[PDB]
Amino acid sequence: RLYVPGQKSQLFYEQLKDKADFDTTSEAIVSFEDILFLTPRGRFEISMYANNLRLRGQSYDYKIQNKNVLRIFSLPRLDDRHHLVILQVDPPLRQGQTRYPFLVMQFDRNEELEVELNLSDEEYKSKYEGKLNRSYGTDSTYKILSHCLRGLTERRVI
DNA sequence: AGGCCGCTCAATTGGTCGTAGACAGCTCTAGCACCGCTTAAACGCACGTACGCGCTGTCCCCCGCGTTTTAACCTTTTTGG
Repeated sequence: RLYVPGQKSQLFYEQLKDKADFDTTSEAIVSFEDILFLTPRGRFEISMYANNLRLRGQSYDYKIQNKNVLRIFSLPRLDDRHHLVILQVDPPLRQGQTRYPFLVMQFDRNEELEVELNLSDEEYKSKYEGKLNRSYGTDSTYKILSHCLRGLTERRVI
């Protein structure tokens, strides 16, 4: 871990990415924008891939491997206005010195989202048939997210 | 001693008066009620350190438990032929 002061670390990261020749033209299977987390609290974009989950935030990007997701909880809040989706991750996520073994996402129950998966028809049939839907209709965001997480991590939703 | 009459003073009976307060009716203030707009305050959160607390150490003055100090009682024997 490097600390690069000044307004400079983002340009250094871009230049390191170009020179290290990291895998390019990455095709997220599905993205979810503006998800309000509670632990830690932040508006993260969730991009899902075949082997890994990415959390993009204003100050912190996290890459979680699908194997490191131990458990998925889908729990209604007692306010009857919100729904919690909770990920247990091992090893626990780090933000400086603090660790987050649980990621707590908070959805509105009335929030509906329509999402098409970015998959070829051959790859869908061979790998994801009966695990994921090709298109999700206008259903509650937390249900679509919980099903996508179940299909990609092969973990049971509690 | 024991029981009964007289009395005295304080609670209660009897009767008398004046007003305090109940009742009604009226006014109108202010208390509730809502609505819109502003923004400082609250809040959620992150981060770090200082302070509260558990642990170690030292001292007091009680004590258990022991080794040691010193005294008194018992025992044994007093040449050979």
